Amino acid sequence: EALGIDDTRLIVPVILIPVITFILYAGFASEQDNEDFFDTYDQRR
Amino acid sequence: MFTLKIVVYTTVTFFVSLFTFGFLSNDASRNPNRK
Amino acid sequence: METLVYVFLLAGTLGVIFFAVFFRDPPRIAKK
Amino acid sequence: DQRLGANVSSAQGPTGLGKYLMRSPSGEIILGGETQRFWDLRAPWIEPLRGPNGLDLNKIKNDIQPWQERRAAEYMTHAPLGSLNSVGGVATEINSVNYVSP
Amino acid sequence: SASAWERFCSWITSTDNRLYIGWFGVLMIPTLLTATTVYIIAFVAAPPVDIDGIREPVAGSLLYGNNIITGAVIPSSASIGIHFYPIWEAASLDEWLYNGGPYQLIVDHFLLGVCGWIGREWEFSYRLGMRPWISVAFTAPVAAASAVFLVYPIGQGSFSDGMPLGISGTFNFMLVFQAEHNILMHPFHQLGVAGVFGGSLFSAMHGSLVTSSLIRETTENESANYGYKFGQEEETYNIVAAHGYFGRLIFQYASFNNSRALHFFLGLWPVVGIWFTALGVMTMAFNLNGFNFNQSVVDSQGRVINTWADILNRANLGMEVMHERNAHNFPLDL
Amino acid sequence: AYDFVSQELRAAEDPEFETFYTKNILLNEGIRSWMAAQDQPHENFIFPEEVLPRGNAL
Amino acid sequence: TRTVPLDSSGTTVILTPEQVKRGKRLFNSSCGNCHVGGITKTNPNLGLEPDALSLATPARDNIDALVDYMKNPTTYDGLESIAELHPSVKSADIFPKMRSLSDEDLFAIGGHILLQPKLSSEKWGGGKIYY
Amino acid sequence: ITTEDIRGLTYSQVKGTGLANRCPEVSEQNAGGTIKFADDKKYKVTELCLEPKSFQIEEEFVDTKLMTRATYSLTGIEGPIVFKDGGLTFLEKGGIDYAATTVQLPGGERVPFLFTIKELEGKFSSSQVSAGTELGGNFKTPSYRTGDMAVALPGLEADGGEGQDELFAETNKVFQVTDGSIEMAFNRVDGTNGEFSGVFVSEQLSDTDMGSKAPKKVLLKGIVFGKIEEQ
Amino acid sequence: NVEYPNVPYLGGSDIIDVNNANVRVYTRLPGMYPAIAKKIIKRAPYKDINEMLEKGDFTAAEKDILDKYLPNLTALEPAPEYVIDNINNGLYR
Amino acid sequence: MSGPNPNKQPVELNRTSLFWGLLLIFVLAVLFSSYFFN
Amino acid sequence: NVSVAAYLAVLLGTFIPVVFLLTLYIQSESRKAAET
Amino acid sequence: NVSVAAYLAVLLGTFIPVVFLLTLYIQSESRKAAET
Amino acid sequence: QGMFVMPFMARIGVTDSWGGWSVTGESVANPGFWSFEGVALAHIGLSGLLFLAAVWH
Ligand code: CLA
Ligand code: CLA
Ligand SMILES: CCCCCCCCCCCCCCCC(=O)OC[C@H](CO[C@@H]1O[C@H](CS(=O)(=O)O)[C@@H](O)[C@H](O)[C@H]1O)OC(=O)CCCCCCCCCCCCCCC
Ligand code: OEX
Ligand SMILES: [Cl-]
Repeated sequence: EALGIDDTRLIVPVILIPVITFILYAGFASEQDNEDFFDTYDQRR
Repeated sequence: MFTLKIVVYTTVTFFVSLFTFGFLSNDASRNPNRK
Repeated sequence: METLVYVFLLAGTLGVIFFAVFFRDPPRIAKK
Repeated sequence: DQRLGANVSSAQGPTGLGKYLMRSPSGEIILGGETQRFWDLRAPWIEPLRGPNGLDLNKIKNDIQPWQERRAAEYMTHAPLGSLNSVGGVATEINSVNYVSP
Repeated sequence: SASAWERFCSWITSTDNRLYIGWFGVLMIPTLLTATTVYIIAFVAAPPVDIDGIREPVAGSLLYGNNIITGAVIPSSASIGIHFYPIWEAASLDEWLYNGGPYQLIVDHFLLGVCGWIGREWEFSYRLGMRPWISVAFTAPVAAASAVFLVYPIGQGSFSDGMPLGISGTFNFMLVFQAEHNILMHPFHQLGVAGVFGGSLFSAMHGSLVTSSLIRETTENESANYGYKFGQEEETYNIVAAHGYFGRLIFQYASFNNSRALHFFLGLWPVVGIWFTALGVMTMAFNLNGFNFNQSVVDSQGRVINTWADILNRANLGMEVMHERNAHNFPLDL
Repeated sequence: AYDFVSQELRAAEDPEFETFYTKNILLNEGIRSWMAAQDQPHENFIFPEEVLPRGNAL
Repeated sequence: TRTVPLDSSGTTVILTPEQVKRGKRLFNSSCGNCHVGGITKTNPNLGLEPDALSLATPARDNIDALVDYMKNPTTYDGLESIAELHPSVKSADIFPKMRSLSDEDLFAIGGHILLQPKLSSEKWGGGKIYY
Repeated sequence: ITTEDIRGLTYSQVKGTGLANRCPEVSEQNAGGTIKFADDKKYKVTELCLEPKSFQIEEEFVDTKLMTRATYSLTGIEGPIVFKDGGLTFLEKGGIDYAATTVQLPGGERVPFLFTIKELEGKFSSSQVSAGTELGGNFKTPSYRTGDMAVALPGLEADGGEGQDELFAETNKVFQVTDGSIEMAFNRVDGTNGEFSGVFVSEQLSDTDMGSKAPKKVLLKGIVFGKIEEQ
Repeated sequence: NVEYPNVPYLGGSDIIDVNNANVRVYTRLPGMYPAIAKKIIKRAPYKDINEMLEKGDFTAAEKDILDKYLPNLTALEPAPEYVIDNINNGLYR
Repeated sequence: MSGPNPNKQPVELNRTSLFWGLLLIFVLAVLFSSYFFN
Repeated sequence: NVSVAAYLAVLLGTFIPVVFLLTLYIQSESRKAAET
Repeated sequence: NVSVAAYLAVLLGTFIPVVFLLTLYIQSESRKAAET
Repeated sequence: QGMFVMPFMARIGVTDSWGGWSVTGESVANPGFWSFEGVALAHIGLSGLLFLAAVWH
């Protein structure tokens, strides 16, 4: 049983919720600069 | 018991998704020495 | 009936913790 | 006990449960006693003697190969219980057995 | 101007919240609240649990005849073992209560919550611009809680062997652990005892040395604590005076001249001690027991001359033959 | 603080009533009975195998 | 002591200390896992206490009977052999640890088994009670 | 979920599924047969399985909820079927013939009971096994637990002449062997093999706490299966 | 139970009572274990000694072994608390 | 905002009121103790 | 004889308002003393 | 079972020092308030 | 038995309990959330929420 899933209705939230969170995160990331930097971390937000 | 299981799966997925996509959101920049 | 006393004491301890956290004396720097 | 005259499937334990063979929480025939927590064990010396309902009593009384007897007799003594000074057995044993499992 | 997710991340990682949430707190707060809720309601009103799996339930809640001391959330059934036992894996809710499912729920949520607490301590160390090794210090009690709640059940193959969520249950766990593993003779537990005793010794020593050499800043009619103002620049006590007193107490380099090295030692001794005792419990989960010195002294003929280890062995045998009544049908305890 | 009296009364009146405290009491009995013979040799405690408390004995 | 019975008639043999030490070592190496303390971890109804060895057919309270049991083990009644289940030089292919034991090794093991009932009495075969 | 369905599956896909304690019944494609008995060949009953459903306890008869998980079915019960007093009686001698299970009355209380048909001397109607024959008899239910002090109160055993006599029945753990009656009917009988299938109705007593609590009667109505072959 | 008068013969004395004792008590008598005692325990309930000598399937050599131990052997009323534990009885040392 | 509430007023209780309250409570306890106990 | 838990009623109903009055009086007296 | 008059012990020993601390705190706060 | 708020809970619908019984004497296999215990816990949670709201206001 993959991920403890025995009913196919359980897959709907497990896949769906990360999609919506990724949509919000993708709006955030599209707001960003997104070019390479030479440093230990990116100070641009 | 299935309704409780799907509610718990939804809640765990929601909070783990928030955790995962929050630490992907340039968490290293969120420090007082930035800029 | 002592279960009620135990619950009352535990709830009072938790209320003391709650008030000590959220209604604490706010720390401020003095002008010394 | 099956070979030396003792009906293992009807022997009631001290608490009314199975002393030798009992019923698993999923409904299979498993070994009784305190080893009921280890009913998920798969071993090459016991799988030929295991049906879809757990341990098959007929295959237990009929289909035992001697090498399985040797394996089970060997494994029951060198249990993974030892000490830091390499003393075998439980912590309440005397200093005569020198074994800690790899 | 910013995106909604950016504002959400700014609120989550905000230093203006009364209690810092952070991303580790996103995982920590609901897990800890779930564990706290289930623990409170199961400690007050939960039916007895068949911990040994032999259909002889043990009462642990206040409504079933327990006080604060004897009350506990009983570990799960030995029939369950270390099988995953949520509510939905039971036929009914009362079957879940009978087999000790609440113990698994509380333990899993509590371990996730304390991992989140470690991460959250790191996170608010990072947001404040301070050094992030308080979480390393907190890993030691987390290691001990994990050893007694998850690793020992993993080693012994049953969640019934984890430490009960109570006081008398904790004492029972200690006694059975001593009977079956002889933890007192285990050098890692001895290192842990040295860690806690030394931590108490060093806490009292540092507190007494600081309180002894406080710089006079108050009058006789007020507490000496008001001589220190929150946020002052100068030091509130004479470090040289305490160093001189402690150097003349034992010998002149038994003290730490450096306050930073002294505080590193303070944070190092008990953390390492608890790490070692937690790892000792983790190793005894897989039956790597403590030192066995039974019958180590014999006479010229070979008669056993007892030692203190043999009297300790007698006590361990007394605890061994009485623990888990009617759950042993075989001579050895393998 | 060896015992809670009400717990012992309820365990005596109800054989099915059991807490971890009662198990601790039984473990203490085991310690005493299996330890006193060699721990206090001046008393010359001779305990037969039938008076020694055992988990399988009951 | 170092004096154990040899024959069933009543003949006794005086054991050398080297024999006693070697028998103790071989008994702790080859028999300890099932005969720690003079008991049997796999069949607790029988043990290595002198009363169990003497009240048997044949009686195993001498050197030669113990050596014969290590060569041809039988049941407690004696009619049925247990060479498949019990280690023996007949079944050295079944139990690989027996292939190094010679007749002097069995002599030393039997001497150690007979010597222990006279050594810290009531502890040999008494189980965990006499610890 | 017949015997062919039992033998077709391996243990890898039955573990953790609950399909093992199902009391496999015969199908209608193999039913409609009969089993006869000769006057010279000895016969025995093997693989007698019983799966109880709808546990009811009188305390009127109120339905209960099961506390244990899948440890309530009996399987593999063997015993000789022996001619006695005109008919032929089934003597129970082996197999998993006991199940220590706990059920909860709808008031919060738990009543453990031992579902058993031990020492059964049941005889069944007619001299053949077909669709309609019923097997009934009386079994002997052993106590839930097996085999002098109130060590809690040393001052209770000082009262003089009457010491710890109030707490005597709880101290006196008495092994009590209650009796019960089992009535099973055979709905379908396989003719090729000695297999029969049907339902069973059981009435027995619950735990006595070794003679400390009143035994409540338990009513069990499930399904039954068994094989009749050579002895 | 608290009170049970018929328990010096469960291995506590020389005379051994059948159908109430474990198989471990037949190890005191040579030649009575693990054979013979199995026949006693399997068909447990006996009225007296002669019922054991007749209903048991004892071979002539086993009958001689029985003849060696007449006086330290008896058959009293059966107690179900000890009938259920005549093979294991929980004793292991 | 979160700060000085203008409606903050001090609360007084002089010694006469303290003694009257103590007398009232103790006399009420004396009166009603016989009825609570029975 | 005499019903129990009435000791709790009598003693708590005596103490709590007495506690309230004593606290009020001490608070008022200390405010007056700080006014000086 | 549970001994009576221990309710009185627990509740009074909980209340009285709590009463003392509450009175001290309120007195101190009112003295500070009148110091202003 | 001196029940005071139980009559008012039973007056307008709440008659079952999580213990499996009803005040009419019948047995309830599936009580649902709105039992006596459910109402009591809902009131406790409502009290906590109103307490937090009072603190905020
Ligand atoms: C004077 C004698 C003595 C001393 C000093 C110790 C000392 C110790 N023993 Mg020990 N022991 C002794 C005698 C002694 N023992 C005897 C005689 C026996 C035999 C009966 C034992 C048997 C024994 C066992 C069996 C075990 C110990 C363990 C321990 C260690 C405890 C670790 C601990 O609690 O901190 C670590 C901290 C924690 C466990 C707490 C976790 C905190 C979590 C992360 C957060 C909790 C938050 C909480 C839920 C909410 C707080 C409130 C909220 C409002 C904020 C410690 C070193 C244990 C050990 O080694 O550790 C694994 C252990 O398992 N002992
Ligand atoms: C979501 C809201 C909600 C709900 C559904 C309930 C539900 C319930 N409550 Mg409850 N309660 C609530 C909020 C709620 N409560 C709040 C916020 C409080 C704190 C004040 C309380 C305090 C409370 C107490 C103290 C008690 C209950 C009780 C009950 C139960 C019986 C109800 C009953 O008989 O009422 C009957 C209600 C009335 C007769 C009031 C009628 C309204 C008056 C007559 C209006 C008249 C003035 C009006 C303005 C007229 C002008 C308008 C007109 C022109 C139309 C029931 C389960 C009882 C119980 O069983 O306890 C568990 C009980 O004793 N509740
Ligand atoms: C068998 C050998 C191989 C295995 C053993 C390996 C040895 C381990 C220790 C060596 C590595 C660590 C070096 C010292 C640590 C350090 O941070 O140095 C920095 C300072 C050292 O002196 C400070 O040093 C400073 C100078 S400097 O910057 O460090 O160069 C100086 O400014 C300051 O005044 C001075 O106090 O730290 C300290 O003050 C702590 C010293 C003690 C810490 C190590 C000793 C172990 C203590 C017990 C361990 C806990 C057990 C508890 C169980 C109950
Ligand atoms: O429960 Mn806790 O410790 Ca695991 O081994 Mn077996 O079981 Mn019991 O003994 Mn050892
Ligand atoms: Cl066992």
